[PDB]
Amino acid sequence: DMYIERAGDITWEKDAEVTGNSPRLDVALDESGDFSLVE
Amino acid sequence: GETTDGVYRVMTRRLLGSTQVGVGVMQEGVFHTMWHVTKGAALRSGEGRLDPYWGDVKQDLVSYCGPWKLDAAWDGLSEVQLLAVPPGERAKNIQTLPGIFKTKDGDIGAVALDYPAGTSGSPILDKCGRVIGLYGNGVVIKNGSYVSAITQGKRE
Ligand SMILES: NCCc1cccc(NC(=O)c2cc(Cl)cc(NC(=O)OCc3ccccc3)c2)c1
Repeated sequence: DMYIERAGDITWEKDAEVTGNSPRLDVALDESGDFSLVE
Repeated sequence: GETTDGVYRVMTRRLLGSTQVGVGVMQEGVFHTMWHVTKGAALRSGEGRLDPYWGDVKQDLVSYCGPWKLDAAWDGLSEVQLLAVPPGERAKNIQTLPGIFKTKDGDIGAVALDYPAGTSGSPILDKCGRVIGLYGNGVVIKNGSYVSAITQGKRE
């Protein structure tokens, strides 16, 4: 049995830590909802 | 139960202790999460119950108490924030410029940020604070890195 617990408000944070890159990837999506890389 | 808008953890006591299996968004009386987090099972919120209303394994999304309400979209140019809610850790906003998933049916925004699997369902927001999708369905790229799609549902 599952339950929910509030974690916070949904707001934009000014001066938040900025990270991550922006890859452009060729992908396929199957009937099970699984993404895969196309090569 | 508590139906105030906000980000919530999705917990289970089936396994050892209380384990965080994912995250979700409460908006306009509807709870929104990823299908793989709950498998569409009913949820408890205090003494109240939340029943599934809509779900789709291929989109990997589910809504409780009502139809999917989130309809904001990434503009394809601007930086976004993952409001990451990791297991046992405080909610934290991380800013990033999304990449692109190129598919035969169109292009989808993607965020290249690495969090535990129990962070699935954390909302990705635009500069106005609107939820443009949920984090947690994507792919593992060559360097073992994780790249999640920005998964958004349709608002009827
Ligand atoms: N494909 C249908 C949906 C589905 C089903 C079942 C699960 C998912 N999602 C994920 O597995 C998922 C989600 C998130 Cl938020 C992150 C990660 N990846 C990550 O960051 O992993 C870190 C790592 C560290 C040590 C060892 C191995 C991995 C995966 C989707």
